[PDB]
Amino acid sequence: ICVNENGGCEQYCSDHTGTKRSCRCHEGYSLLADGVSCTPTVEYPCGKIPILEKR
Amino acid sequence: IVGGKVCPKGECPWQVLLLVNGAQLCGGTLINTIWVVSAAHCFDKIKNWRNLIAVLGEHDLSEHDGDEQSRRVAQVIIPSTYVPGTTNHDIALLRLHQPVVLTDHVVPLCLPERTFSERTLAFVRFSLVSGWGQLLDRGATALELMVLNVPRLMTQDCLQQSRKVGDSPNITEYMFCAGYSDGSKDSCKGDSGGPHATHYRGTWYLTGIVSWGQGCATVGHFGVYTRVSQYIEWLQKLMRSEPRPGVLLRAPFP
Ligand SMILES: *C[C@@](*)(O)[C@H](CCCNC(=N)N)NC(=O)CNC(=O)[C@H](CCC(=O)O)NS(=O)(=O)c1cccc2c(N(C)C)cccc12
Ligand SMILES: [Ca+2]
Repeated sequence: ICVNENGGCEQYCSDHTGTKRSCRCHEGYSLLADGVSCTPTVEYPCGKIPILEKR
Repeated sequence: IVGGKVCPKGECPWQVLLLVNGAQLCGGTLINTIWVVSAAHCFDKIKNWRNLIAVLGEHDLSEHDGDEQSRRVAQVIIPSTYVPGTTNHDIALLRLHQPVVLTDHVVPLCLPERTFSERTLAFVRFSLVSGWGQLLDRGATALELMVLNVPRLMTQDCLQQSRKVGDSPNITEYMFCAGYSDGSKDSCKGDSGGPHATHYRGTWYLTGIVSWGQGCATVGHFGVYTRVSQYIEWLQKLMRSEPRPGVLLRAPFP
């Protein structure tokens, strides 16, 4: 299911036996309780532009 | 960068500038506080490995504003499959002697997982390429970091859409084309090692490395980039290894 639309994951997706999918996040992020969204756990997470984020 | 625009200061925070004896060599991409991804062919002619410097937070080459951070390159790792003088497997992983300090102007680009990059990122049409390389084919380099948005093509569609020349390097699975064939926009000499960054749901990822092309923005041709997804595992494995004596290190690939 990861193959189809990133399995709904905001970042990384891992397939499991059956219709079980697990979303994961890059270092410096935590997976939200919705199981798909990633939120920064540090001041400067990768791939984010500060001057724009703060705007 | 040809036919692009100035990257507003701070909007290309992962962009790296590589210097050799103080002179402009190439660009690179920061992926964490001590690792930089660049292009292997940037080191073909280097003889004095101790004079290789990496500059983060750089924007305007004519002025020091305090956001710049310089680090000596402690190690340059290149895949064993890379052959000097050619363009296949054009990637290099660099270890800084000391970590850079993340700030508003110094931020790493996310190195994506292979699966994510192949079945998701690879399909995002447009991506940003940047550098202080030549503004024109056989032209002068830029004083301010330039950025350009370019569309990615299927190698197949790249092949039968480009003016077939001769002895022109083959487009392999370790590459991909991006840009325009109307001779208006493209990356250029000096931009090599620079990032081809792709956006996906609010975050940017490294999908390419400025690698090569026939001239710059040559009508009927596209810029060619190193397909990073093919090196994710190779990179992750090296970042987990202890440093070794000697700057240049050829590592087995796969
Ligand atoms: C490391 C870099 O800075 C640089 C980036 C160039 C990106 N170009 C574009 N986005 N269009 N990489 C290189 O310099 C790698 N080599 C080339 O791009 C090379 C140009 C040589 C030069 O003029 O200095 N082109 S190529 O690899 O397509 C190439 C290779 C071999 C022969 C070529 C010929 N021969 C037949 C004269 C013609 C055209 C290109 C050739
Ligand atoms: Ca400066």
